[PDB]
Amino acid sequence: TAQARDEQYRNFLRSVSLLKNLPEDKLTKIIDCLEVEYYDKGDYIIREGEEGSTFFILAKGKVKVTQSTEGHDQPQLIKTLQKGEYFGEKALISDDVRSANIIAEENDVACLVIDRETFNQTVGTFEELQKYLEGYVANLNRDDEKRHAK
Ligand SMILES: Nc1nc2c(ncn2[C@@H]2O[C@@H]3COP(=O)(O)O[C@H]3[C@H]2O)c(=O)[nH]1
Ligand SMILES: [Ca+2]
Ligand SMILES: [Ca+2]
Ligand code: NA
Repeated sequence: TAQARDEQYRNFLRSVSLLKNLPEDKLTKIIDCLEVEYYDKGDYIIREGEEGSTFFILAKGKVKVTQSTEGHDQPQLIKTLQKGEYFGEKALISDDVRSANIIAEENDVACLVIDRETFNQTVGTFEELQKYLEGYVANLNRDDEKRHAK
């Protein structure tokens, strides 16, 4: 049933520390509106420099983050992310183009995709969550500065 499917997504999303304290009604909005995208080894989920207005939660598999830096022809490997982590918030919070590539590291990667309106009405409205992601993005900014991102 729909209710059971919803309960399953609820359990997973509550396991994502970012969403652990979100009010039930906002979590429900995410559950109703999320979409799921699958990727295989090497597929670019996000490309650096592109417009983007969606937020991703990694529901299965691993992805790597690459980014163009000074003195390097090719994007450099910054980190990998795994199930339970997230990405894509920076373009929304900063009102910017995508600031790094996100690349599937293995087959059958699955991301929960949340569009801009849902993000703003859920994650952008719960003050505690917005303030947190802002600290997160500011930290990303400092990291970019350190490695001299192009
Ligand atoms: N700028 C930046 N983005 C990062 C870093 N590590 C992970 N990311 C993620 O990569 C994403 C690329 O798209 P975004 O919308 O710019 O949001 C970014 C972050 O979620 C980092 O060190 N710097
Ligand atoms: Ca699931
Ligand atoms: Ca920028
Ligand atoms: Na994360």
